[PDB]
Amino acid sequence: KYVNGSTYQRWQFTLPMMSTLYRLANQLLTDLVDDNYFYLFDLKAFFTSKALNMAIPGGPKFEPLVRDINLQDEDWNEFNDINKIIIRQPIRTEYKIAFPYLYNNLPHHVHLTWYHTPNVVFIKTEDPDLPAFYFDPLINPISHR
Amino acid sequence: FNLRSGRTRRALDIPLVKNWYREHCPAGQPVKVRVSYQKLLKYYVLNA
Amino acid sequence: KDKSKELHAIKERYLRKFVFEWDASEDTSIDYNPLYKERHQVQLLGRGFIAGID
Amino acid sequence: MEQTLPVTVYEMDFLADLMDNSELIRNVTLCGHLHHGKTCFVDCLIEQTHPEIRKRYDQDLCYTDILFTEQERGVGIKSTPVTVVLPDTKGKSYLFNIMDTPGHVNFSDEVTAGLRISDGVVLFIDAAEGVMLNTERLIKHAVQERLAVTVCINKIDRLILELKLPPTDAYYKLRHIVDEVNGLISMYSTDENLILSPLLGNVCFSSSQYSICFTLGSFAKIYADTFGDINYQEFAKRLWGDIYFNPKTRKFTKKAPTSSSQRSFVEFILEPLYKILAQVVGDVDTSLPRTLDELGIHLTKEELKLNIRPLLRLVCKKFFGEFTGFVDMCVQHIPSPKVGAKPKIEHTYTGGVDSDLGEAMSDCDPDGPLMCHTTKMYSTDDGVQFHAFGRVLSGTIHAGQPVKVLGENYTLEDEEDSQICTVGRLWISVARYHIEVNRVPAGNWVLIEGVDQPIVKTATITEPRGNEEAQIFRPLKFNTTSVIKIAVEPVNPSELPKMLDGLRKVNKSYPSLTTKVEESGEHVILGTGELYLDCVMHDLRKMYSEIDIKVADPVVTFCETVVETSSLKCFAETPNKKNKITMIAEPLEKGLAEDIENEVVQITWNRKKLGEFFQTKYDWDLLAARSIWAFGPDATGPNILVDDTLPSEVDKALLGSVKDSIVQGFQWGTREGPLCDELIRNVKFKILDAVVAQEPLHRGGGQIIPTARRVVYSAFLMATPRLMEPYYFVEVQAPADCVSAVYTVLARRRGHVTQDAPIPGSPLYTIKAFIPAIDSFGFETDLRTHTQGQAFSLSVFHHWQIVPGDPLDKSIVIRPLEPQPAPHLAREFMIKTRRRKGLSEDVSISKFFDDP
Amino acid sequence: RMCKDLKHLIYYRFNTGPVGKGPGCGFWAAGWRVWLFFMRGITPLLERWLGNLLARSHFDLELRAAVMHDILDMMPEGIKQNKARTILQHLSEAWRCWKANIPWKVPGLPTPIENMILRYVKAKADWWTNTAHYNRERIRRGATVDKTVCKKNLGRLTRLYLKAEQERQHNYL
Amino acid sequence: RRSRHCPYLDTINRSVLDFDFEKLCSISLSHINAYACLVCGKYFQGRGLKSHAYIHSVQFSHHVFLNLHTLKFYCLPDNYEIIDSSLEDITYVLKPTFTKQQIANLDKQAKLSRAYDGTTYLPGIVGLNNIKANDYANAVLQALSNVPPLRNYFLEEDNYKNIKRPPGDIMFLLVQRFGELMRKLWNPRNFKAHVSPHEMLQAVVLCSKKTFQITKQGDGVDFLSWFLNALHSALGGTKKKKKTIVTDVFQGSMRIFTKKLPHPDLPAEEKEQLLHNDEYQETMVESTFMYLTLDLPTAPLYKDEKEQLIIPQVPLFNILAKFNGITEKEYKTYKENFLKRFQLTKLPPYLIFCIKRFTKNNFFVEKNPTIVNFPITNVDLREYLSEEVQAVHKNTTYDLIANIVHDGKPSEGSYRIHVLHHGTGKWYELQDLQVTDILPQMITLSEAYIQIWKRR
Amino acid sequence: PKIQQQFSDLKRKLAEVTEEEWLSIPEVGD
Ligand SMILES: O=P(O)(O)O[C@H]1[C@H](OP(=O)(O)O)[C@@H](OP(=O)(O)O)[C@H](OP(=O)(O)O)[C@@H](OP(=O)(O)O)[C@H]1OP(=O)(O)O
Ligand SMILES: Nc1nc2c(ncn2[C@@H]2O[C@H](COP(=O)(O)OP(=O)(O)OP(=O)(O)O)[C@@H](O)[C@H]2O)c(=O)[nH]1
Ligand SMILES: [Mg+2]
Ligand SMILES: [Zn+2]
Repeated sequence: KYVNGSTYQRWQFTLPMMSTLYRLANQLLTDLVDDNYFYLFDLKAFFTSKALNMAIPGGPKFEPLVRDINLQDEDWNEFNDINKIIIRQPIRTEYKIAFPYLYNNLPHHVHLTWYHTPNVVFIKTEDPDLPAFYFDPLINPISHR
Repeated sequence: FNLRSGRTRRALDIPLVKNWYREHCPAGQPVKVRVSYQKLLKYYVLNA
Repeated sequence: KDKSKELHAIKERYLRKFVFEWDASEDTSIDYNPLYKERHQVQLLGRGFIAGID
Repeated sequence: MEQTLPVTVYEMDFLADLMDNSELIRNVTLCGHLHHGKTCFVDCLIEQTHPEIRKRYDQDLCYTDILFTEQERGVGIKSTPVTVVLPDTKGKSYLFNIMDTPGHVNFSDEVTAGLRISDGVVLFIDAAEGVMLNTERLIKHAVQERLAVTVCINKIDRLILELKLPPTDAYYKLRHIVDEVNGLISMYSTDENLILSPLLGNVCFSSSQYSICFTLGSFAKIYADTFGDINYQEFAKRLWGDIYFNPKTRKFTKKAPTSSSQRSFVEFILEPLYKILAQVVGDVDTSLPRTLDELGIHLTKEELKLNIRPLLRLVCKKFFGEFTGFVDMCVQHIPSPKVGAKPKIEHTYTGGVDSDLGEAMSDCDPDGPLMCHTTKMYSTDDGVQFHAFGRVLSGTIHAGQPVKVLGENYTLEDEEDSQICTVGRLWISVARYHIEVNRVPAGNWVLIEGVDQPIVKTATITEPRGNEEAQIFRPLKFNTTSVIKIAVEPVNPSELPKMLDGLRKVNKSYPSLTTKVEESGEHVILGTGELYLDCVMHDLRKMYSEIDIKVADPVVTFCETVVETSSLKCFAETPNKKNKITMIAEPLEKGLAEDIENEVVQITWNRKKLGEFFQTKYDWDLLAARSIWAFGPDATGPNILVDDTLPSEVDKALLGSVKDSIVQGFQWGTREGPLCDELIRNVKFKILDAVVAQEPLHRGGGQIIPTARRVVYSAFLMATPRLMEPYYFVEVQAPADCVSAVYTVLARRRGHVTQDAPIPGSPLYTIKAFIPAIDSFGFETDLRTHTQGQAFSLSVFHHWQIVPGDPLDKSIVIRPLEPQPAPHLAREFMIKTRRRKGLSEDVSISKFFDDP
Repeated sequence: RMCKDLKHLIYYRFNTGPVGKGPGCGFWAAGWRVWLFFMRGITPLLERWLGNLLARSHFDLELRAAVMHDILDMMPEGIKQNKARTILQHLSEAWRCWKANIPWKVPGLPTPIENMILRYVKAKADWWTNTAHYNRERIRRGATVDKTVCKKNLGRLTRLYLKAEQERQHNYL
Repeated sequence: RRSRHCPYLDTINRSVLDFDFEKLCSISLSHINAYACLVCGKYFQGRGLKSHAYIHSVQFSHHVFLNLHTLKFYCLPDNYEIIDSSLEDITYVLKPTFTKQQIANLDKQAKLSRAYDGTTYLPGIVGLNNIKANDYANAVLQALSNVPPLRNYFLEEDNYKNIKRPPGDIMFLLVQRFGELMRKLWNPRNFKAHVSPHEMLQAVVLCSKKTFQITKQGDGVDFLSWFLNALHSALGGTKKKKKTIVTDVFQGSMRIFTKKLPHPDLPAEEKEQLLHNDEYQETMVESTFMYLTLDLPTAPLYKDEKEQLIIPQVPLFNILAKFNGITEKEYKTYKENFLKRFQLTKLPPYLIFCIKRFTKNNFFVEKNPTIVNFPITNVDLREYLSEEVQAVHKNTTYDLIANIVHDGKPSEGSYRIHVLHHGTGKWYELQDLQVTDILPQMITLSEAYIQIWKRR
Repeated sequence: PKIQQQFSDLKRKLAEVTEEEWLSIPEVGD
């Protein structure tokens, strides 16, 4: 009923079994309901950062994929004229990973990260004595009329 | 755990803590565990 | 130091032995920005918890 | 015919035959907020109409989002048209031209290119998130483009499987959403005949993850096919809205019986939907087959082995069936386009409905004079040839037929923006395949090959050798302003032509893209945000020009304004030394620039109504209010040219002799502006005096246009000039705990939070804020990184606000690579733009006088 | 290093709460995984080594030896104490005459042997030109060479520069 | 009505009128309705109000514009057409047109033409500009200029404009920009004595997909091979139209006689037993050539008594000993050595010899410095033909008309070309912009890389 | 290729020469 056979190849489980196995493995899982947590921290973000020779702060650091443009070897064109550049905030590493074609000259072998996925507003149920469909107090109230 | 049917995997093939260094390293950690998170991420990314 | 590293980040955007440990010079996450050092850890509606930690 | 098309439920001869009968066509734009379910809804309609095209189990087939950047980003970037044949609840098949538009607010322009060729709108609303930024903006832009508005409340499963609301409280959530859309439509429209309620069929409820789609009529027809004797339309009239069911009298009452009974929507619609979703996701093994037997659904043993989300999609595909409530809604509440031809011609045609061609375009007949209108250019993936996409409003395009494409600068007196192009091929554009047709009659959408050369943004295709009095359709008035400005050069200058070629191509692909070259030879792309320009830059480097391209830092375009009247009344004589013009520049009244820009006034009005507006609204004398010459750099621009020339001092016929050239010089002067060559805004230019030469070869043209620009510039500069910042309105969707984090992120970037309001019925908050657009670069990255992805922001252009500095302040030293403080930001913003523009280092107020 | 990484990953989640520092943490699946994935890769290396065990820069020298071997195979085998030294001196003499831009035509040499020496001289000529230019880019770039490499290189470049200069003079004529 | 009486026609200077480049607005990039300002040469889009030409006219007081497509002159900001015959040379420099009487008498032009600046030139003997590393393509394009029938094809746009293209076909840009360049090079009333080939080369860069760049020089034989094959591919209308002008001018038919040599490492009994196997017999794989590849014998590795130059030297007939039916050439691929004989069957009217200079040895690319001793006014190629053929070929005597010469190392090389001006008998060495008058006796002293010959 | 794989053609044509021409090979003293 629950596995393939003696070869132990395919399993099919009842959802109470999967629920209690999920509860027994609660300590090994982060209870994220999204991959929004991995914004600029997923694989694409790190492939991008490796391709741009940039290091995301919580992330890895590699050898340069391409030979870098030395910004003391480029020779003050009308393009990179620093008297034309309005500085408001420092354009971080994260902005060149987040928008690799806007903020990088030569984005090569670069990976467009996934944008927002919509925020999974899942209310974990603390009390099983509560109905499964229940207006939890995390939910903001709907003021009638 | 979002599955209810699946194919059986080797015990080698199940990294119990891969989605731990794939998180951001928690606050208040010393520097060696932070570089350990970043280098686990480095070889994760080099594998992928 | 962090204002110094901020303007350094601007100014550089535009202008045998078996070692068993990783160095602290291998580190990243040495940020100047207070939005990126103190990075508001997920309160998963106050009901989800980070893996492994007690 | 003659092409290899996928297997479909209909057949393409029936699609090509529904194309002819333009009563059975619905030109529909599916528009909404970002990720509110539109592409997955088109996926559901494609899976309904194509049996071999099926979504994968763990990953949603998009089937629009056919670009690589769309598949990698996950954000819809371009509008993809999909022409299906969808059956109605009564079983009647209607041809549906559906524009799946991007819901990201930066790509709002793309929605406008879909709103022009549509007769109706389905506004998609996340049932969890509710009404968001782009849902309000596309309500506004949909009722302002004179479109019929319907609502699909998508993602109702988030009320069930995420929020786990009670069915009464999720009914309150859906009712709050419908009330919010009704309030927005009553805000942006004086008419209240377009009330949106599901009782009317205007509101559809959906879950495009699980292929739920019902109106009240299509859910009532599930009862009508389950139980025979019930008439489902009368039932659908009772299903929503504080109507309770009395099961002892079997009658629907407005008074609640039992003091704990539910509404008809909760009892008959929401609780069955909850029980279906709860029996699938909770009790598949134990009690799904008996409830599936109760619903009439039998699944195969292979099908019950599925995971819970594909099993939900399958169970609701068998229960709800086809998406006939969507077709109910768009057939009853979106025009014909025979019916919708007359508001379309009244709104978007320049000749109006009263023309001899506007009449024949209101009739929408395929045997009429050809009046196609293309708003989108779709590149083939080799990048070389574009295909103009739009609707045939009269006549019939034919493949191989020579045709007269009129660009946006074609007027009937300036007939040079036309070109006779041979139409190569015609395609009925479904998203991942094109049905090549020999002809396309009126009312239908068409991809046209061969007319791509003489047009950049927007075309009116007519026929040659007739339609000599054929005018263009209006250019796309966009929802927002392309403000973010990036400079773009090739890494190797030798492949500049490829980049220039590619620049032309991104000018075709993105409808509100502005590619210009500044006077320094700097190539400049204007966009609506950083995701928009990231996709533009991706297409520029990868799709169109295969070369490497340096980007500059993103900067914004500024405006220029005045804050007080001009100190001395400024003057300029021509190089003849005749024709002195004497102007002052004073700031406009508050809200007047918003009135000229949002077409609350027009110079196309007569002098009586225009003078009556300016008298009754802004305390102008009728002396001044009957003396308005023009309206800023375009016909709807935020400046006014008034002549306060008394007829005693000036001959008024001699002044009307050069009114055209003074208006042209004023429009060019407000288009460039003397501070940093960026648009003058909110400035009233009063012509105080005007010497005019007597004979017409001494006035006019090459004398008085640059003289009028010089007196506009000097009158502007003697008034105290200020720069204006574009301000982005930022709607942040954060959790309740991340609100103070959003405040902290905004406080580092000059952003003022307007509001932090709870999303009612969701655990999230919306922080509405006003960031400057020069300070929004990496703001969403700052926000989503600092909040660990939990907060998410969409920022769209809202207004222009005066920069806190003074731009004509030589006292201010600016070290070149530092973030300047606020009280001289304008001095940083003026000269660097002037350096970018390449103009002189500083502009003096005496540069355009005659004394120096 | 990776296993130490996983130790730092595991311990600092293990040693939270009331658990302090100490030798009591054993969550061994991560490191055990890493060492098995190493065993995956070196299993066929050690297997190939046991299958092998438990069984049963100087192109002128190589080129000169190969061309000497190719003449010395096709000799009449009655003569190899006589002519194998003389044809080596003919090889070195043709190479000395190529390095000198002077005519090398031995009239008594038979034209297949002459054609093979010509071929040898062309192969050594192309190698010699290439190694002179390569060693010059090495020396000029700043790579560390000794006295005889520079001396040798300078002799090679002097003969190459005078071949180019003689070609320049004859192009002027 | 104020046409023929425009005041601003003195404001035109033809010294800035460069009509060699992309006809795009210099502000909006648009090819639609581009107008040259005749006061500064800069292109701007539109002739109406709020266009870039209008705003430019009032911004700079530059009050005369030429429609770059319609060839009609306009005064902006105030607008009217200009009808003046003195402006006709501006349109003729922008769009040179050649009548059939002007094409037939185009090679009978002994008198020099004057440019607008005081610089005499001959039409066709016109310098091509050097962008970074370009002289291979300037040399080949100057070689395909001064070929009369290919020129006469590309001087009338009507010869090639109406032929059918695929929808997404970039390869026809070579045909139309080659025709534009040919009309600019043979323009007898130019404004300067030199033509920038830059648009033609951007068509080359786009059509070869960054083969044959302008920043990096290629080989002239590779560029001529690709360019004749690409002109022949693109002048076929949505098919292989078998005879284009490139085939009608340059293509001949050779008859290759491939013979498989058995194997060298076998005994003699098996070696002559393999002769009856008929895999080791002669074939006839008769094909068509655009150009004949002439293989020089290698630089002789030693100087010799007789002549005292270090420069080796072959007659033309000794490297045209290949392509008679007697001389066999060894071909050597993996496992197999063939003995290819060649035999010219159809001799083209304009025969290209691509003399193979650069061969790669084991280490680098070496240029053969051998000087082909060719005559320039008579080669009877009658005896390189079968007697099955020599009754068909009435004229087989060829005169040299173009000689592309590569100078220098294979790395740091340059290209010049000695073109024979017809009408005169004078030969001109064009190295990209400079035009020297070279003597007829000095052509055969240079390293002939590519040669084009005319059948008379 | 290897070296004798380049010299194989000349080795096989070097097999052609007669033994009257083998000891009449001069030395380089001239
Ligand atoms: O990180 P390592 O260089 O490999 O050394 C660690 C580390 O000791 P240090 O802090 O002195 O470097 C651990 O201590 P903490 O990381 O917890 O501070 C300690 O673990 P415990 O103190 O919790 O026992 C562990 O010891 P072990 O791995 O044997 O459990 C020990 O490794 P060493 O045995 O190599 O010293
Ligand atoms: N819970 C839930 N999620 C859905 C539903 N419909 C779509 N989604 C998810 O929400 C995300 C929305 O993506 P799309 O629907 O493809 O995007 P869109 O709504 O067209 O908006 P754009 O990205 O601007 O094109 C997808 O990842 C879907 O997986 C739904 O009905 N319920
Ligand atoms: Mg979409
Ligand atoms: Zn000009």
